[PDB]
Amino acid sequence: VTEHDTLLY
Amino acid sequence: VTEHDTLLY
Amino acid sequence: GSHSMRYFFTSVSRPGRGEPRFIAVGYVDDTQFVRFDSDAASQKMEPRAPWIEQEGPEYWDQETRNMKAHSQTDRANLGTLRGYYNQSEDGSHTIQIMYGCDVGPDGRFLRGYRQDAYDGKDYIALNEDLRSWTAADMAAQITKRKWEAVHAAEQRRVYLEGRCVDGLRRYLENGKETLQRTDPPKTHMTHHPISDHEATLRCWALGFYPAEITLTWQRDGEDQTQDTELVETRPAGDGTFQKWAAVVVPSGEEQRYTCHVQHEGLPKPLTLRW
Amino acid sequence: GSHSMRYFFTSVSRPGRGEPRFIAVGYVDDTQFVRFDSDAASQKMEPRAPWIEQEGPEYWDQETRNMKAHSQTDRANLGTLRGYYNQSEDGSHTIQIMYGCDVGPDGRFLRGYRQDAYDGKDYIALNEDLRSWTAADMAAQITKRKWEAVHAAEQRRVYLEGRCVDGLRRYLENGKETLQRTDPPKTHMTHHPISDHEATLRCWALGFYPAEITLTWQRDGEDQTQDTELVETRPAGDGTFQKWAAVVVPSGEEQRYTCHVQHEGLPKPLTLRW
Amino acid sequence: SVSTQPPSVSVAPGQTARITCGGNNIGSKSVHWYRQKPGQAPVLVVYDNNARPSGIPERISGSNFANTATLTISRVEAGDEADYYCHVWDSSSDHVVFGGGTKLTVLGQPKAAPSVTLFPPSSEELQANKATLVCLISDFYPGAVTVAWKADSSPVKAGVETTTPSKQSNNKYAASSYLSLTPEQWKSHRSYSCQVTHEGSTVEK
Amino acid sequence: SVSTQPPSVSVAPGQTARITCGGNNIGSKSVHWYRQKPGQAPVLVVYDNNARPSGIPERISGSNFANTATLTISRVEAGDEADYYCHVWDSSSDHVVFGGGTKLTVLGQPKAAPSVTLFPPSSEELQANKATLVCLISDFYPGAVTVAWKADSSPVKAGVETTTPSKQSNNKYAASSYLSLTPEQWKSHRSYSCQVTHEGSTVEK
Amino acid sequence: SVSTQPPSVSVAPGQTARITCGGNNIGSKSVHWYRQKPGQAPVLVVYDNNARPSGIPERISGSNFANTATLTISRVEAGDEADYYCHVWDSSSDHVVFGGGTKLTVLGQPKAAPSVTLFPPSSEELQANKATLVCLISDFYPGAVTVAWKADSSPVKAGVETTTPSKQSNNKYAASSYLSLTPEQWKSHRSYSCQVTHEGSTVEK
Amino acid sequence: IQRTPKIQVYSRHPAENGKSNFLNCYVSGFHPSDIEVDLLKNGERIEKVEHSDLSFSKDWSFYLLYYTEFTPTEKDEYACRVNHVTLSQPKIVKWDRDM
Amino acid sequence: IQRTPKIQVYSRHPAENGKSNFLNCYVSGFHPSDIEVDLLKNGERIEKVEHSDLSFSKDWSFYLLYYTEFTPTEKDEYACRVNHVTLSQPKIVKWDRDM
Amino acid sequence: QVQLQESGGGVVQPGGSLRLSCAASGFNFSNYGMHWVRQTPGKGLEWVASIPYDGSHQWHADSVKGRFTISRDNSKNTLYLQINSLRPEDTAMYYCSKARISYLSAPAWWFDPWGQGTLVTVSSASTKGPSVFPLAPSSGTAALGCLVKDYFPEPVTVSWNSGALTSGVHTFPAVLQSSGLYSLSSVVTVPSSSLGTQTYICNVNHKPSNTKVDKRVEPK
Repeated sequence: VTEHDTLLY
Repeated sequence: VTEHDTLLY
Repeated sequence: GSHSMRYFFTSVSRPGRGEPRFIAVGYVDDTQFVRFDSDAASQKMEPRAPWIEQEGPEYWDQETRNMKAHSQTDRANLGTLRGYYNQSEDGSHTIQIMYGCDVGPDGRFLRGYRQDAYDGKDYIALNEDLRSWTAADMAAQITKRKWEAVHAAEQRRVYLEGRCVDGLRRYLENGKETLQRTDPPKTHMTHHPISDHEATLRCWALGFYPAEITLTWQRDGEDQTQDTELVETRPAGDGTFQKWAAVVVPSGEEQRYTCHVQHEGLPKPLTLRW
Repeated sequence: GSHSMRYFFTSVSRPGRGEPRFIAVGYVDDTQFVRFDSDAASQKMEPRAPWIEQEGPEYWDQETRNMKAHSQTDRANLGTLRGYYNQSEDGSHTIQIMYGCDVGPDGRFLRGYRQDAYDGKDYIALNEDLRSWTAADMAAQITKRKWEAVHAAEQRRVYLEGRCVDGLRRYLENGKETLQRTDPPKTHMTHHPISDHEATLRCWALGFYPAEITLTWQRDGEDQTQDTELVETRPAGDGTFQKWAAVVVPSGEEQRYTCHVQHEGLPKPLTLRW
Repeated sequence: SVSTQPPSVSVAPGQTARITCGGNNIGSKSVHWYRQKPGQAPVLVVYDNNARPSGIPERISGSNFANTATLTISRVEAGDEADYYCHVWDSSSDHVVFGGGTKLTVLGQPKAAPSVTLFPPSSEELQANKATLVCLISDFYPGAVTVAWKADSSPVKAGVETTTPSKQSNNKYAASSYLSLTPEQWKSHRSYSCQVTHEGSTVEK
Repeated sequence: SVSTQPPSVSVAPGQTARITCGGNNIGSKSVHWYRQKPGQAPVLVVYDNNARPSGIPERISGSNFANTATLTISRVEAGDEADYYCHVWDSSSDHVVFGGGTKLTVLGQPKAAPSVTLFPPSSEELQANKATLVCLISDFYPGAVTVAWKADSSPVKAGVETTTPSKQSNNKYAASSYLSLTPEQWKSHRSYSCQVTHEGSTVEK
Repeated sequence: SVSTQPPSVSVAPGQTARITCGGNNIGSKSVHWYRQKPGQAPVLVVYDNNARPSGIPERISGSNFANTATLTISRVEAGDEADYYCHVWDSSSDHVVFGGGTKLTVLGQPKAAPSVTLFPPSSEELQANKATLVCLISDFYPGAVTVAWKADSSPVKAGVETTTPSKQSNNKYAASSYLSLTPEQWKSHRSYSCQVTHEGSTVEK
Repeated sequence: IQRTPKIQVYSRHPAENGKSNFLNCYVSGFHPSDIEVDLLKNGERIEKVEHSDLSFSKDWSFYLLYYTEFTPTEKDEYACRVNHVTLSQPKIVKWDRDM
Repeated sequence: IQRTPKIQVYSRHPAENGKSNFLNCYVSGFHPSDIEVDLLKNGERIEKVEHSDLSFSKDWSFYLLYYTEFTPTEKDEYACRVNHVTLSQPKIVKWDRDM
Repeated sequence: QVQLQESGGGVVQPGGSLRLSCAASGFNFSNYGMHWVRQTPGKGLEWVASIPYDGSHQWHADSVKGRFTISRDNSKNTLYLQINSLRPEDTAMYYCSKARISYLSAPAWWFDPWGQGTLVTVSSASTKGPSVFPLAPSSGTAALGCLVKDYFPEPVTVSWNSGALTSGVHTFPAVLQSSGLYSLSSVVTVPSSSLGTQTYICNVNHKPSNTKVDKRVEPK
């Protein structure tokens, strides 16, 4: 199961 | 009357 | 019927220069009333209608800031998109936003709008709901979910259904003479022989407002979308519009072709014949 | 022993092209089960194991969105890092992310993971604690404190210890036949004479799963890390793996060299001799 | 800190059940769901709005948007009969907030209104300086009833005790409601009535 | 959830009136203002701090900064006499919060302090086992008075009723305030006092 | 708005003292510390979690993380004996929140448990229709005691007064606790008891 | 991506020789915004020429109107020259009395 | 920084002439990701070739597997050609029957 | 495999103090938060208190604040709940549950798994015989019964004609009245006719007080 949302650098 | 503030992409 | 207000913002990045060239124009229905130009020495939102400078300095001052600021954001945005698309600084790219609102015959709210475009292509746009965004390409989604975080969906709705409509209402009443007019088209027909066997029957309609107009050629009462030519409606430069529709005709049959003109400020549809 | 789930994300910025190529691959232990390719015509999370499409369309639908979105960010991130490092748009740069979780024999939570790397070099990564980040270089620090602001520490942990682990558990039971297998290596030895005084004793191990394997040559019962050669484990293309270890031998001493094989599947270690 | 669930939901076997958990901006909170069968501990069935744990079957799905989180059970089995509680964390309260709970009944019988039997205080108890009105509720299905007391068309609050419903022999449910009065209050008013409500309709005596 | 307005503001015609709506961090909330003339519904006059609707004249302007939103009416007309309520939404309260209301008076008269006439309980009423002190307040302008009762230098809570001011014949305002006592309490204390306050000044009896 | 400090902290001279200020997410508030010696005003010694003012020595350092702000004084001198209050601003309360205060004692004596002497109401006081239990607490160090009254193994709320500890001649502390009873209540129960607590240990009579 | 301009040249009023009219050149449907427009009195560049403010249509293609006061004769023939990025050499559209 | 690929050429099962086997070329440990891999039937390009999905190792160096069904003979001798940015000339590693 | 074991509950008296303990196995207890959630019988779940991984702070619901104190012993893998000044309101079952996510500084995410729990019931307990009053029939269907008031503890057992009547027999659950004494009724329907016919004696038996009551019911 892939992560819900992601982080920007 | 133009919009109060604006959105960044 | 209805009425409408639309603002058009364009920012073109000047390679080698900081401040891109910025042009903002405001319309009600089909009457422009405000202008802001980056390259103008004015540096202030100027009037472009007769009925708009009755608004005091409270209005022009806020309107200048409102798009001084709208220009500021586009400066940063032109750079942000330069990263989203892996683009070099030597280019010139355009950002176009258009937002506005539509009122009904009783001042009611009908429809809101906001659409953004990068280099003539759709980028992001606000849906009919006024609750949702639709992103054209990939990049616009990374902007979309950014706006979804800040409830940009809602906050457009509070402009469109709040201050936008109260302006369009206040404008339609302050310039009630200019804006609520209807102007029937002044029509005439033209006959130009091309060969010894064919000609062209051109159907003119000058001096009309609003620009909505319906020209139809008909042979024997049958619609003729074939040998028909229709130029897009042109502004006459004095707030009225012109449009002509022509048809190629075999000689001796002009009394068979009928041009039909439909306009809002026209009581019954027109019929023209040679 | 334990089990593991890993997703591998790679985004390589294509110069002159707005959207970079994106490749996401999902493994359990050493069995791949999902793939997503930007240049694939699917544009949808495809299945790549036999036991995953018993999950309904509600799963594939959300799983696609999940890494469409992960892709969007890398696009935006590829530009952000282009700025952190003073790099031109005509280059090609890679962002590699890997996150996943480890469960124990009783479905327990054991370890979480998330590591990010820019151009094959370490960038930012999540410590064991799951509460701390460690930034490799300068640039990663300006990102590190940005994530510390939003409690990215916590929310990674809530994926790793929640849906990640609940996924790995549900996969290990749905594909209980495939995933809990073990396959002892099918072994054999090779003799290639090289000189009139030396040869090469090669020690093969085909058809085994998982990929963990230990080949060691020994002279007279003494470890031989000297004239030993060990190729990295190769996949046979059918979910099983191969690995061989060779050694240079003085002629007439093959009965002195002993090859020892350790695998998870095998009850006790192997020994091969000529 | 206010999250409200319906008290009971009845659904036909194999249908789709739907339990709501309404709350002011509950969509911006992380809602969880626990299933508790009688006598055993609560079991996590849905966490963070929509995620299912490993053991939970895919029939059970979560949802949470706007001002209502929703637990949905597709293809209801008989073994889905239990109480269901939602779970949020009120950031601005330092309180984890459970919902009221929903008693899901998957009916095997048809639905029967309750038999209400009201007894006046006995003379033996009257001469014992007490008064107790015995309202007996039996032969209803599903097992969810509410009792209100009226002393001359006026509500009665304290002095009322009521049992928790329990299964009868014929698997209908039954419960009792007692009203402790002084012998004066039984004589003060001209009539007493026990009002039992079951599936929207009320039965009175 | 507490947003407070002044009770009344008096201004000369054509001057500039100014109504405040003070509140903790109301500068960060979206303030609205409604104008309610007697007998009619509220009418929106300023929304979102400073915006004017279509029909609202440019004389009416809004303001909201720091801890005080301010409604400003330039060139006050006689028709601007009404009640004004401010409107916020307390995000952390689930409550729309109206202000106390301000009666803007655009004075045509000068300002007159109130005439207070206080009556003790009549002998006929005393033999009916009741006591009522009648305080009559008349001939003040603007129409804003506050009544306090003092029984032997001590404030009086219950037993106090007070009318809403209304226009007299001469367009000044008048109202009445009654203090119901038991005949015992009227004899308990040595003196009773009716305190009427009007525009900072107080008149007593 | 709930931030809790220990009541007193005792530390050996030259050692390191440590005062905590626990609170729900007090680590996300900006904690300050004021030191108040008897009879004078508070003096800021640590503000914004860790910063020291100009005059404050580097021995005193602050700390604030998660749910516990901590004031730490290394190499304690005798002049560090004072009360210490932590200071936050509850954003979601519109209230500045001081801690309970901690009496830091740098002991010169050893520690002595209190001597409790309890007197029943004298016949002279009982014959005045009053009853007062006099609990006298003396010869303890550091100066921190808490008193509980038990009327027949049952807690006693009202009628209890207790002094603030004060230095004796020998620099130990002392305080007194009175229980006002009616002569009926004094005879109603069979025994009354004074419970004094000092340093975890309790002494009773 | 780029779009090439549509050009219409016309008079504001039905043209009559010797009566003051206005010469309009209306360029539309073009992209990007950088455009060059001149009006021509017998191959000569007309100086007293203004234009509208840059607005755009539904497909985001811009449109401008360049206008000049002019008194037409029968031999005087006017035209409009438009250079663009989509134009290698400037197009010229001469004013017809009935187009 | 760049890393150059390690290349192994092998069959899926121990090869026996005339029975359908599968030819694997497994390139690993390279960086960046742009890599070209072909299988060679006597220097000729085998067309029906698929590959694995781009995954990477602990040190972020990528690895790929290209495979095709093939029936080995004794005269047919195969090899794998790999061009890379770290490779000035495309490497070829020939398939050995016992490596 | 994660296991939670509550204990220490039982029957207490008001004012007293009580200590609950939860024995944990199947995870590094030193890294997770723990929670107490109580449930009054026949009612919903209610959050009590919770404590982070180290015991730094202590989260309290307001209804039990000041009276309860929750602690943990990481060297013993045990969660404790201290109840001071017990009240009738604390009568409930007390579940112990483990915050799923690690190192949480506050109890915000979901609690899984839950222990089977312990039961805390407080009362002014003392055994009592039940007073039995006849629920006489009204002067179709006819019903009558017995009212078994104010006994303690559970249970009473009612039979009719020494168990010789089963048709129409129906016993109801006992209420726990606000006094701490239970109260149960038990009736039997018979044909509207034939009320005159037979003796009607309910035989209540309360073993806790060793009381037996046989009461005959008759109309009017």
